[PDB]
Amino acid sequence: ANLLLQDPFGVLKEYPEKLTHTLEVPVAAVCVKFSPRGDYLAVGCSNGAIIIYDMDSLKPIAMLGTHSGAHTRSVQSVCWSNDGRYLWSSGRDWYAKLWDMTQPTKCFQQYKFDGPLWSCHVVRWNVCIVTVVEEPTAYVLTLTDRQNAFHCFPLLEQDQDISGHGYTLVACPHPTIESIIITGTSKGWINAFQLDLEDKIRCCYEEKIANANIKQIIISPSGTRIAINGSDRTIRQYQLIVEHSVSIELEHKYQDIINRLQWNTIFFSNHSGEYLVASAHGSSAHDLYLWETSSGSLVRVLEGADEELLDIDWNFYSMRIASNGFESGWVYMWSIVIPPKWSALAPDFEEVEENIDYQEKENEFDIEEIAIDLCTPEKYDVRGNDISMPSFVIPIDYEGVIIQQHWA
Amino acid sequence: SVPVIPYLDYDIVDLGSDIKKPDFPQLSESHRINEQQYYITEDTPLNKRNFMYQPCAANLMLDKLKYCGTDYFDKSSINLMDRSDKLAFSLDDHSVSVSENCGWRSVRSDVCMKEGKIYWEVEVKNVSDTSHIRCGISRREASTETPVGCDFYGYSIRDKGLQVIHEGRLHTVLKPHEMQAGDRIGFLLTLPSLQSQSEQAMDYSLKRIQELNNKFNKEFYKFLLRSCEPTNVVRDQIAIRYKNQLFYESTDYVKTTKPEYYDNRDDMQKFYELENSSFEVFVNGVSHGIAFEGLTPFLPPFSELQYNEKFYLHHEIRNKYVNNNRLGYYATLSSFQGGTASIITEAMELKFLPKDVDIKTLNDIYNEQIASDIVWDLIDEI
Repeated sequence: ANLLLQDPFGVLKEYPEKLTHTLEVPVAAVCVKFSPRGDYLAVGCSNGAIIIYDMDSLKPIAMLGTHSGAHTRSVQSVCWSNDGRYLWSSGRDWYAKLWDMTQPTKCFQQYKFDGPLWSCHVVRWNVCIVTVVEEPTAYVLTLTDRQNAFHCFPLLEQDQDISGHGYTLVACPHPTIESIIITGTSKGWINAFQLDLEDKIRCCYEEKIANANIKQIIISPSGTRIAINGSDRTIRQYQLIVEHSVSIELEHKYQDIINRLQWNTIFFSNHSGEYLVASAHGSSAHDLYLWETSSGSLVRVLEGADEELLDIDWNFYSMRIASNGFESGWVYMWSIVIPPKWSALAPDFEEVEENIDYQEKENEFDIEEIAIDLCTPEKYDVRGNDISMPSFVIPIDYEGVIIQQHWA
Repeated sequence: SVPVIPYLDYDIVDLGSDIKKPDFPQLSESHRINEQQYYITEDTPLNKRNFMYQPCAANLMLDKLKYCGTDYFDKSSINLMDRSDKLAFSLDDHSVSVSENCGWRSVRSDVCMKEGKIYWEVEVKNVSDTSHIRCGISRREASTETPVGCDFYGYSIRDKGLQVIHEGRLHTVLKPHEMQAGDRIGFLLTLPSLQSQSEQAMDYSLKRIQELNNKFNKEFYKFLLRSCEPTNVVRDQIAIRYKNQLFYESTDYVKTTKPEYYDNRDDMQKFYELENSSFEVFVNGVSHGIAFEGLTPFLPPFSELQYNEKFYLHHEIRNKYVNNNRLGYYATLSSFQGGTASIITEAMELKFLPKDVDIKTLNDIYNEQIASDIVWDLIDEI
């Protein structure tokens, strides 16, 4: 990342404000997930496609669902790996396909489910927690040394009941521990699940906060903040104390006092989650929201769209917000603009915003061997990211690129 | 086309009315340097658009002129017309001082230096590491807001090292000795006679007419250098009221180029220099050598007045290169962000006087400035 080393005077924002692209995808979508860098956008399409977009020219590079394992019904959620090498894709065709972009059209291993799905979440790049509909445990499916033995590990102790709590509908893994899995029931209660990666699990944390269908549980990437989106009109951000041993406490409540809308998806900021977004549900709510997660106030509104926005994604490198406007189907996208600079025309210009009163000096009437290193890559960008991991570049299709003038 | 302007209520003054005849440049608090309070001039007009301003008195004795020349101050000192707006002075030491964030300005002193040996000393009251002072010489042609040493209408002295200034250059031709908090500068200024200037005046008169002159019509510009007489004056100095009080719209010269007359012997451009000029400083009364033998001979043909090229050529009409009682080099003093220096007039305040025979202060020539300016306009009364 060297464009942000040259773009500003040194001030770069912490949320995008304007919206500069729009992916003209006429068949609608359900989920939009970026890569672990800003390059590739996986689009969970409505009919059963996945139209993966290169985020430099707004025209695709592949389609997962050509050779083997195409989704017949809709595709619900998707995640990516640590490096961006694989794809774990949950759909409504009763199928969870682990794809790999080494063979960028063929699946590797599937599972015929007992019914449809809601979501998926990966802990390692192979193991993936899925939300089987109408199931009070989470059959997390792991790709083992053999691919075939998808061990349907029931995410529940053998004695523990969530009778009166419904089914488990959300499971999101912890960032910093990588072994305690927070799940939320269909009626109120929140469990924790310490997977041993053997198969002993401990129900360390159980509770009930409020009786609702928990649509979504997110954790901040510093492992501090955890936000809960119920089926009623509230967002409860909580603080996470995991040394295992877990207890949460109420930080803030975010509601829409005017229209009383439901919040579809919520997402946090990059470092410690200093900003919470949401997308409302009802019509005439045309805009993503922001909130300062400490003070609680509505601080900014991403007023760019014309429709209701369903899903969301915030990659932290390109600082974009991708979101499918659910009515038309098009992927709205926000980006931090950089205005141009004439200061780089000659090596000394200056763009001062005011008529400066320069003092009059005397001069107006008068008439190496530093250390040089060439070997190391960069270590930290201007954003302060995990950079110096050269990512899995998705190779373009060098099996049939010669064909692509003739007939797709 | 216009008539002369009559007298007003402050013009005809009673016996016991000791009011002063032009209105005083009134004092107002600017800054506090050298532990003194320096003061500005508020409502007076200042020299702009290549013009100047001068006090007049409502003289009653003449018919054609109802106004003739006069001055404010009894002895010489800084003239109030060449002044900035953020420049301050005092009645204690008469030092010029711009403000603490103000820039490079300058003020001339009104002595009109044409011929003879004239000498005056310049007090260097204060200098800092951030403050600079350029005391020197400049003409009536050169203006006040630029620090002098910008052109050949004036030469000044650098603050540290005394690098003698000419067209922005810094020549170290004298003995270098820097100013301090108790220093003084004495300009031993040898000018040759007015007869010596008058024969250089015909030298530019006779060599601009027809030697190199073969524009479309240049005989009418030849005619103004034909009738280019060595002392003779075509003055347009009229009286105007301004900020309820009486002043002058006196004409001022416009900026010109280098006079390079081709002597056939030198096989190159030859320059007009005076008859053995001498530019010596007295830093605490020691001889420092001679910087400038090349002060210019200037009076009719080297400075061009405010003259009209299109209104006036169709026709009575004045001449381009003439004289007046205001032409000469002037006692100049510049300041930079508050570099305080004073001009010193009379021999009782002179501390380091040379043994000379022709030591002439300002006030000999300043009294001659009072006595000639009336009788230069007593030929105007006919």
